Amino acid sequence: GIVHQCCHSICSLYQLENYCN
Amino acid sequence: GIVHQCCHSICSLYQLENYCN
Amino acid sequence: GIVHQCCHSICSLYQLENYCN
Amino acid sequence: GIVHQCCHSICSLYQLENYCN
Amino acid sequence: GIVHQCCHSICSLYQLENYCN
Amino acid sequence: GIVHQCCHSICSLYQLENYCN
Amino acid sequence: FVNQHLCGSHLVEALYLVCGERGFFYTPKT
Amino acid sequence: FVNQHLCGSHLVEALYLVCGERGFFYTPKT
Amino acid sequence: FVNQHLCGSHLVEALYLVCGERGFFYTPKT
Amino acid sequence: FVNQHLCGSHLVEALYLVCGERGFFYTPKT
Amino acid sequence: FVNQHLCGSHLVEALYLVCGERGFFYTPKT
Amino acid sequence: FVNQHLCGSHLVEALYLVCGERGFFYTPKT
Ligand SMILES: [Cl-]
Ligand SMILES: [Cl-]
Ligand SMILES: [Cl-]
Ligand SMILES: [Cl-]
Ligand SMILES: [Zn+2]
Ligand SMILES: [Zn+2]
Ligand SMILES: [Zn+2]
Ligand SMILES: [Zn+2]
Ligand SMILES: [Zn+2]
Repeated sequence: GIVHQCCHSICSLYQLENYCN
Repeated sequence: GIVHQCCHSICSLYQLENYCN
Repeated sequence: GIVHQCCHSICSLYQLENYCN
Repeated sequence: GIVHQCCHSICSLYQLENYCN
Repeated sequence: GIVHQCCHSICSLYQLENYCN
Repeated sequence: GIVHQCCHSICSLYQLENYCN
Repeated sequence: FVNQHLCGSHLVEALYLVCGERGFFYTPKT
Repeated sequence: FVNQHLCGSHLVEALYLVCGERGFFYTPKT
Repeated sequence: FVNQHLCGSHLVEALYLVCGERGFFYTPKT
Repeated sequence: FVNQHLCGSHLVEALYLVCGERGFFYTPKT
Repeated sequence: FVNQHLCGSHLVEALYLVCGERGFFYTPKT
Repeated sequence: FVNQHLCGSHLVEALYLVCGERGFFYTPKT
């Protein structure tokens, strides 16, 4: 999940893009 | 969409909840 | 106080409503 | 209210402080 | 400035990056 | 750096003013 | 609850709050 | 860390939305 | 300090910052 | 502390900006 | 990425996100 | 947790308000 990956370690804009529809 | 319903127009809390899973 | 209750545990919108005037 | 003083009009830092406890 | 380029006008991600160090 | 000082201890508006240009 | 136009990231934070554990879906140009 | 100070920021933004016209008082103390 | 119209949650975050430990009161429709 | 709940708030605001017209689903679970 | 006017603190949060570790400079009245 | 990354977000929003026309540089490093 986005919370488990991005709240544990910093997710860059590029990494966050994976969670877009 | 939610943008036209709640940003362009005003949404009550109930209407905002329509976008909850 | 709102800080001691809501920063210790998550307060839902309903719980936050108690702190409104 | 503060909304008309600082949102409708512009408030200086000093005027914003009028709403501090 | 960035305000007139991205707030007054619309900036693409690339243009926003012009303000990165 | 602003992160090391202000994320360790709370920086007031007055303290944050040091990091302005 | 506030009775104002909710736009941009403000509409997203409202959904975040309002929906809580239910989660939400933000699809603007649907 | 400043966990309390940051949480406070979210709290007041949430009260803004939840309380609406009712307004609210934020006393970091007590 | 910024010299712009402060509205919605932006006015609340400004009060949060500006008032600090003093706390503040947000009552719009007074 | 509510570290997870606060982080979530930033995450959804970041998705708003990153996803744009594409929209996104936020499921605090999973 | 979002395609809207970015103003006030919204432009700053966008720079924060977009620039990442690179950092950024916000100088409006240049 | 990402305590530093989240704090940074609040810091830049606070600098936006505090600095105003003066602008500011945000270097997560140093
Ligand atoms: Cl319309
Ligand atoms: Cl007016
Ligand atoms: Cl212009
Ligand atoms: Cl936070
Ligand atoms: Zn419309
Ligand atoms: Zn007015
Ligand atoms: Zn202009
Ligand atoms: Zn935060
Ligand atoms: Zn805004």
